[PDB]
Amino acid sequence: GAMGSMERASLIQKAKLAEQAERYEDMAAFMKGAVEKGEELSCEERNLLSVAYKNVVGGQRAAWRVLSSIEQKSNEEGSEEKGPEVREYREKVETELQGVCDTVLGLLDSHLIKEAGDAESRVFYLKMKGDYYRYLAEVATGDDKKRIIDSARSAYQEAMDISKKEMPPTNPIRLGLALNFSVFHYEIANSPEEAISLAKTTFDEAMADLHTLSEDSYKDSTLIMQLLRDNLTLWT
Amino acid sequence: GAMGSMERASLIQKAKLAEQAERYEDMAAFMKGAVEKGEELSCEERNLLSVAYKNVVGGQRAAWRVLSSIEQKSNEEGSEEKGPEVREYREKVETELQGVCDTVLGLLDSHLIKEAGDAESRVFYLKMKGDYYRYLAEVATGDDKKRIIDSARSAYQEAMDISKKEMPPTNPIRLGLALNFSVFHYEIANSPEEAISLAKTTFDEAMADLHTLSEDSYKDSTLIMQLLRDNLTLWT
Amino acid sequence: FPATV
Amino acid sequence: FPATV
Ligand SMILES: CC(C)(Oc1ccc(Cl)c(Cl)c1)C(=O)Nc1cccc(-c2csc(C(=N)N)c2)c1
Ligand SMILES: CC(C)(Oc1ccc(Cl)c(Cl)c1)C(=O)Nc1cccc(-c2csc(C(=N)N)c2)c1
Repeated sequence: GAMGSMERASLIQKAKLAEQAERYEDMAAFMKGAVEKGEELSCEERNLLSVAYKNVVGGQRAAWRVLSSIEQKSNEEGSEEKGPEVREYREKVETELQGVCDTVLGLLDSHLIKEAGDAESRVFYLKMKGDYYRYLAEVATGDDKKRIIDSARSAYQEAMDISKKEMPPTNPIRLGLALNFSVFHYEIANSPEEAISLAKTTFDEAMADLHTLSEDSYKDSTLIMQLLRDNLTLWT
Repeated sequence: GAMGSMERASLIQKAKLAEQAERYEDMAAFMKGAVEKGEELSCEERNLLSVAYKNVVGGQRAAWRVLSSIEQKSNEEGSEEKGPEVREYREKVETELQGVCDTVLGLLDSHLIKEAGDAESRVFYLKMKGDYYRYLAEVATGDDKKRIIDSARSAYQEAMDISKKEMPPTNPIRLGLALNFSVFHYEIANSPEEAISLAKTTFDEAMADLHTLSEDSYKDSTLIMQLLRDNLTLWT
Repeated sequence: FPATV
Repeated sequence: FPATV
């Protein structure tokens, strides 16, 4: 690790600076270095890790979709052959995306998840594991596509089971997990009815628990509840 | 060069794909590979090269300014010491920025400028040379700061002399050169009066030549003329 | 695309 | 910042 010589606290400080500078590749590298110090992550640190890699892989996914769209048009009946270049460059971006996903999954497996005992940390990491298998699934086409999908499903399901036992229905981690597992059902598992059921039930159970919350907790929960509603509106 | 095994035409094709995908680091790498094939660049290719590196260095400059601002506040009377990390990370971004500038300047020196005989190519490359010395000047503080500033000035001046002899006053390369040399005067050379004079004279001489242009050339020239006006409004 | 967090 | 191209 090229971050092995830097203090853990310095890596966290520089991750925050990189975020302010919109240098998310640097942010992710700093937070990978922090994880590799071997200590558990605090709540703030877990969110720095997720923000960094979400921004990195989000850009890769956007680029991959642009290139895949160009590639599909290039292979429509009537198009002018233009050689291997579109496929080659889509493959290049795809391989870099898979690399980032494998890096995140590696951090979760070595050893964030196994040391995570509290619901807020364990659900958070298992949600990440589902998310990064989901991004691998978006680009998968080979002998392993079904196994990648099932790895995402399995991680999301373990996270769901813990969240329903250990967190209130308005907990923002529980809500964001349900949001993303619902999108997994719709976009990856070809299960739109499951996606809609999950989003609606999550929204309704959260609504009924809002009365227990402070103003600041209410704002956090209703923000994610609006995303659930947004998707339901998209899908119905 | 890691692009040495790729066809020139394939590098240009992939630069265009990278632009569509907003992958400007890739774009710049592809166009560096194309330059290193040793052939002169067409008009379109010169603009692909400039677009790529302008986007890369533009992001670095934005990040550097954020970090430099944080660093200056950290060194204000009353602030809480927080260690070397802000300076270290500003230095990291600064060194990467200087590296990109040195790469572009190296391409211009080996051997784009010496082979550029037509005004449209030679002015374009000398403008780039002024621009990338200007970006080096923005972060310079050492024994060489004045020499970096004078290298920018010298390149801009040679470009100006050619543009005034060989191009009409509405030529968009001539206009963009004058725009940027005017900003050099204002922001780097502490010469706001020269900046204002240059912008105003360029705008007025262009105005008087618009009657010679087609609709499409008129649109190109008036776009840059509006940027000159924008800066004059900022400065007066 | 749908919303995820 | 001022405009450059
Ligand atoms: C608004 C949003 C997107 O809501 C969710 C909801 C559920 C999940 Cl599971 C997730 Cl991941 C995010 C979010 O970011 N909430 C959040 C919650 C707790 C801490 C932090 C945070 C501490 S530091 C930091 C940073 N960026 N420097 C961000 C941020
Ligand atoms: C609008 C803007 C910014 O005007 C200027 C004006 C002066 C200068 Cl000196 C410069 Cl550098 C730019 C510009 O880009 N004009 C321009 C002119 C000629 C060709 C191209 C171009 C061919 S391909 C391509 C791409 N992006 N795939 C862009 C673009």
